[PDB]
Amino acid sequence: QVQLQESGPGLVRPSETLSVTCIVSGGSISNYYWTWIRQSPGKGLEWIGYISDRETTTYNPSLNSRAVISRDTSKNQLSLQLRSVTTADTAIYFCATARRGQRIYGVVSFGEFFYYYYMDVWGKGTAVTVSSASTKGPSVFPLAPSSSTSGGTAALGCLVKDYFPEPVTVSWNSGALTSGVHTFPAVLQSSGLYSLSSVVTVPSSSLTQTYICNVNHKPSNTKVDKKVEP
Amino acid sequence: YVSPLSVALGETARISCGRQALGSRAVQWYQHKPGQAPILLIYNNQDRPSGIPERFSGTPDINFGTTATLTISGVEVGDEADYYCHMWDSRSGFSWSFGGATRLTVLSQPKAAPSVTLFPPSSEELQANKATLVCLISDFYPGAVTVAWKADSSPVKAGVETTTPSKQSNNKYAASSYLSLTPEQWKSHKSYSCQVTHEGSTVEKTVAPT
Amino acid sequence: LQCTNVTNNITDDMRGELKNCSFNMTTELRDKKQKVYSLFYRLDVVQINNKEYRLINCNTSAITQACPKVSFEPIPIHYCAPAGFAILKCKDKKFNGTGPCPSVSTVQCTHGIKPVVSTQLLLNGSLAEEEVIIRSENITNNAKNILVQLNTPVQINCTRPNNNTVKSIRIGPGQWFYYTGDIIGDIRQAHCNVSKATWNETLGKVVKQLRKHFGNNTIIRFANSSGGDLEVTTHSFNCGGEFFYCNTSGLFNSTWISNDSITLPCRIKQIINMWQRIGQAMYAPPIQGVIRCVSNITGLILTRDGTETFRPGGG
Amino acid sequence: NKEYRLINCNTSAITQACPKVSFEPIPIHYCAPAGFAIL
Ligand SMILES: *[C@@H]1O[C@H](CO)[C@@H](O[C@@H]2O[C@H](CO)[C@@H](O[C@@H]3O[C@H](CO[C@H]4O[C@H](CO[C@H]5O[C@H](CO)[C@@H](O)[C@H](O)[C@@H]5O[C@H]5O[C@H](CO)[C@@H](O)[C@H](O)[C@@H]5O)[C@@H](O)[C@H](O[C@H]5O[C@H](CO)[C@@H](O)[C@H](O)[C@@H]5O)[C@@H]4O)[C@@H](O)[C@H](O[C@H]4O[C@H](CO)[C@@H](O)[C@H](O)[C@@H]4O[C@H]4O[C@H](CO)[C@@H](O)[C@H](O)[C@@H]4O[C@H]4O[C@H](CO)[C@@H](O)[C@H](O)[C@@H]4O)[C@@H]3O)[C@H](O)[C@H]2NC(C)=O)[C@H](O)[C@H]1NC(C)=O
Ligand SMILES: *[C@@H]1O[C@H](CO)[C@@H](O[C@@H]2O[C@H](CO)[C@@H](O[C@@H]3O[C@H](CO)[C@@H](O)[C@H](O)[C@@H]3O)[C@H](O)[C@H]2NC(C)=O)[C@H](O)[C@H]1NC(C)=O
Ligand SMILES: *[C@@H]1O[C@H](CO)[C@@H](O[C@@H]2O[C@H](CO)[C@@H](O)[C@H](O)[C@H]2NC(C)=O)[C@H](O)[C@H]1NC(C)=O
Ligand SMILES: *[C@@H]1O[C@H](CO)[C@@H](O[C@@H]2O[C@H](CO)[C@@H](O)[C@H](O)[C@H]2NC(C)=O)[C@H](O)[C@H]1NC(C)=O
Ligand SMILES: *[C@@H]1O[C@H](CO)[C@@H](O[C@@H]2O[C@H](CO)[C@@H](O)[C@H](O)[C@H]2NC(C)=O)[C@H](O)[C@H]1NC(C)=O
Ligand SMILES: *[C@@H]1O[C@H](CO)[C@@H](O)[C@H](O)[C@H]1NC(C)=O
Ligand SMILES: *[C@@H]1O[C@H](CO)[C@@H](O)[C@H](O)[C@H]1NC(C)=O
Ligand SMILES: *[C@@H]1O[C@H](CO)[C@@H](O)[C@H](O)[C@H]1NC(C)=O
Ligand SMILES: *[C@@H]1O[C@H](CO)[C@@H](O)[C@H](O)[C@H]1NC(C)=O
Ligand SMILES: *[C@@H]1O[C@H](CO)[C@@H](O)[C@H](O)[C@H]1NC(C)=O
Ligand SMILES: *[C@@H]1O[C@H](CO)[C@@H](O)[C@H](O)[C@H]1NC(C)=O
Ligand SMILES: *[C@@H]1O[C@H](CO)[C@@H](O)[C@H](O)[C@H]1NC(C)=O
Ligand SMILES: *[C@@H]1O[C@H](CO)[C@@H](O)[C@H](O)[C@H]1NC(C)=O
Ligand SMILES: *[C@@H]1O[C@H](CO)[C@@H](O)[C@H](O)[C@H]1NC(C)=O
Repeated sequence: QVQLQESGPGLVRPSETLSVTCIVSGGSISNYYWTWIRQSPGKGLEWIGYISDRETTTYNPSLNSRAVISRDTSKNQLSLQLRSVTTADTAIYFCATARRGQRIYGVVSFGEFFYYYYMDVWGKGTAVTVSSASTKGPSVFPLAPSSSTSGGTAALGCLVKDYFPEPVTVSWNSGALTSGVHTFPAVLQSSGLYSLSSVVTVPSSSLTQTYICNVNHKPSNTKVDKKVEP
Repeated sequence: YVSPLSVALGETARISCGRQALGSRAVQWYQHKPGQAPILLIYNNQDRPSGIPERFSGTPDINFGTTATLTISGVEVGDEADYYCHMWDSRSGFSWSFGGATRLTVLSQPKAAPSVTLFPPSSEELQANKATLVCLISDFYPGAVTVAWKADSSPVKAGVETTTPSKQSNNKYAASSYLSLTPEQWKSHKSYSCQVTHEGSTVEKTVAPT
Repeated sequence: LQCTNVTNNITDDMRGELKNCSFNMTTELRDKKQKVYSLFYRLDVVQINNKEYRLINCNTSAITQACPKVSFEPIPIHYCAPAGFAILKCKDKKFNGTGPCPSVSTVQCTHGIKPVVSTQLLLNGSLAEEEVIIRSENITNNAKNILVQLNTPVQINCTRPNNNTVKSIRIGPGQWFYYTGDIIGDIRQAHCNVSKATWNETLGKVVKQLRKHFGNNTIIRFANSSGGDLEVTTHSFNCGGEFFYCNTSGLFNSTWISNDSITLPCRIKQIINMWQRIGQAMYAPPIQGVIRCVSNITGLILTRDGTETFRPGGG
Repeated sequence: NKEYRLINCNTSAITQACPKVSFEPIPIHYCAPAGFAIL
């Protein structure tokens, strides 16, 4: 019944204060626990910290010298700040709601129990990259059909030329066309920039339907609508 | 790091958890797809949240000595993901790091011939004095392919940038290859052929300037 | 000794309660040595000051361990008189302990008597047939301990759940020591239960007879021990082979006016000195497995202070 | 190597006999007290 939505800058300079915000739409933020996890490439995911319903924070000892988590009361959101970030803090950050359970194996009076936490509901996740290179806007070039198979089914697409950084969101007809669409993973050119391509398979009898590809690059604040035609 | 496991399609699997407990435990089993939102399957050894199918189960520690194994009945293609085993016990303190990632693999999937499409450089990109031939491969399995470029008959071997295969929503794989060239070299050679070798099969796509 | 905590990994509370100690020790050959480790309870070692430690008995006494075959469990003893002598048994159920007994019988031997060495609570003793009997030399003297005898025994359940292990190490030619090897499973606290309602009822019937020598209106209360040696201020006894010392503040904590079960935390010793002469110390070899003993508390050793307060003890 | 050790070290403690007592057996006459007899 709870929907989480992460929002972050995507690119931060080294030795700064990374800030991300998790928007919650399900329920109140003062009833369940909340936590932040990060997935770095080439490593297992790391638990970095959590905030309780009574507004008490705990942090992972490896990054406790640099991390802080806050919870907004008026807005159903929870923010995470990280001071003095380096090249190792690049990761996909997920916000998750958490429930506190205590597992007991003996007498209540003696103690002999410990609290265990579990994160049932997660957010979609926001990618955060750390680099000193500046932001670049993507160049969009329409890859026209070859007029490809024997006849009916044919392929067209849009080429997102070198940009920085990931990700690039590609849609078609502002989301009207969904059949046969396929977006491919980007490639890191030797220039240090990512390039991708997104294709659609449509019948040749339909070829004009005025297919417009909409590319959104959030770090560069670029919304480019490009037309394709033979 | 990550440790591999191989299970047949439709058979039951028992995922073993590392760093097993020293006392009473309330383990957690998490399913994480690469880049997506992780979803836990188990929060208390037996308990599962509403919506999780009955195929996944975890072993309770009814008597001290039992290990935590994630049992999956009727393994399908969608179950292929990383599995983290968060361990909480009495003798140990606050467990920060999650369990070692368990790369589940579902063998005996139906192989797919690669769907290949070759795109020549666009007119607007040629207007910018650059060319990038784009060879896209979709809907193929297994995700192990080799890409070769051919200028007429001689191989190119230069300016090629290829990505490792990555899964798509069809549970098949998708990959792209970019050949960066000057417009003069693009118009020089007659036609350019992208060859994709998948297992023993090979598919060639040729495109030429107009 | 070079000693460390066993890392509870939880809040650093009872880490010293049980401690991992490594040290060098002699072997069967005179010229060689062997470095080994063991587990010592907190009560058997004292610091030096670093993490260095030493046994409690070194500065005060010589130490010898018990042979692991003899059992410390008491068995009935019948004491007898030779020819020309007899034992006079008084069968009066309300015998104050002193004075003339009207119904007397004669025997050659007493009944079966178990030598249970206990403190503040008499364990596995004889039961009064009616009421509860209060005995003392000079009851009006606070310097004379009060012996309370019950008619309804109160059951006590004592346990150490630590699954300990023994490690045989050769000290010398023909000498095998028994150290505490490791703890299998959880590390918990040894403790004793007693049913709360039965204890309340027996305390009530004790105070009703206490009022027979102090007045119906005078208010008396029960508190823990006032101080002294360890063996006096605690419920000290021998369970399963190992020596338990249980804090008794949870028993004598009630004030009685004119007109579920409780648990008591227990610590464990194995270096024990004799209650008569200090200068001889015995090491109790550790007992494997989980220790659990059920006993009958049947008597009390109370001390008056001089309204009135009663504090247990008797060393 | 040529290192050795006594047989009794791993099993028992060892004491030597005093060199004045002789292990040569001498006759023993076993007897019964008053009120008893040997058949
Ligand atoms: C001397 O005096 C002493 C003091 O008087 C006395 O001390 C006593 O010692 C004994 C042992 O030495 C102690 O017994 C222990 O008790 C533990 C606690 O048990 C209680 O709690 C559980 C869990 O409660 C949660 O779940 C239920 C639903 O199941 C909810 O309704 C609860 O509200 C709660 O859930 C919420 O709250 C949690 C906390 O806030 C949250 O975390 C959670 O998310 C929720 O919000 C109850 O299930 C128990 O009920 C059972 O007992 C009642 C009677 O009380 C009966 O009607 C019936 O039998 C119930 O089943 C109880 O209320 C136990 O956990 C512990 O046993 C576990 O540990 C041992 C040792 O490791 C294991 O070997 C054993 O197998 C047990 O593990 C099971 O349980 C855990 C917990 O879930 C599982 O993770 C585990 O996999 C396993 O589950 C299996 O069995 C389950 C059933 O048992 C089954 O449901 C599962 O599906 C699975 O198959 C141990 O028994 C006792 O507490 C001491 N006394 C006191 C007062 O503390 C001593 O005995 C005296 N004598 C001496 C020393 O000689
Ligand atoms: C008061 O008397 C009772 C019995 O009259 C004592 O309880 C006895 O305690 C001993 C030692 O804990 C028990 O011995 C054990 O028996 C089990 C049986 O399975 C055996 O496996 C063990 O190896 C060990 O020998 C004994 O059974 C137990 N008696 C009964 C009837 O349960 C109690 O210890 C006495 N109290 C004091 C303070 O001495
Ligand atoms: C604890 O007290 C009870 C009650 O006095 C004892 O149970 C009695 O034991 C005697 C001797 O074995 C029997 O003749 C009685 O019939 C028993 N009565 C009941 C009600 O059980 C018990 O033996 C005592 N236990 C210890 C260890 O002293
Ligand atoms: C205490 O630990 C010992 C082992 O150190 C346990 O002994 C095992 O008991 C089971 C019972 O079925 C046997 O199958 C094993 O072979 C035993 N192990 C050894 C090494 O002998 C014992 O069960 C433990 N006790 C408790 C109460 O936990
Ligand atoms: C001490 O332990 C004994 C036995 O472990 C307990 O006596 C048992 O009480 C239950 C009541 O539910 C009976 O069903 C059993 O038959 C009893 N056992 C025996 C051997 O008689 C006793 O209650 C415990 N005392 C405390 C204070 O916990
Ligand atoms: C054990 O931990 C306690 C916790 O404060 C500490 O005071 C003590 O010095 C520690 N002892 C050893 C031997 O580490
Ligand atoms: C045993 O003797 C050696 C001598 O080099 C010493 O270094 C070591 O600390 C001793 N053992 C302990 C536990 O102190
Ligand atoms: C031995 O050391 C303990 C440690 O405090 C001390 O209490 C005791 O009085 C000492 N005994 C002697 C004879 O010095
Ligand atoms: C004990 O009772 C007898 C019975 O008369 C009495 O003579 C004696 O004084 C009493 N002693 C104490 C200490 O109560
Ligand atoms: C009992 O003690 C009191 C004072 O403590 C004393 O006056 C009295 O004489 C004592 N009783 C006997 C019989 O000596
Ligand atoms: C105390 O109460 C008893 C009732 O059992 C009564 O016989 C006795 O006379 C009372 N004592 C006094 C001093 O009133
Ligand atoms: C016994 O317990 C009480 C409270 O439960 C505590 O105040 C007291 O200090 C304890 N005694 C000892 C010797 O630990
Ligand atoms: C002792 O009694 C007082 C008064 O009822 C209570 O507050 C306290 O918790 C008790 N302590 C113990 C150890 O029973
Ligand atoms: C001592 O050594 C001898 C040499 O073979 C061996 O037979 C014997 O079993 C050993 N004794 C012990 C107690 O290991």
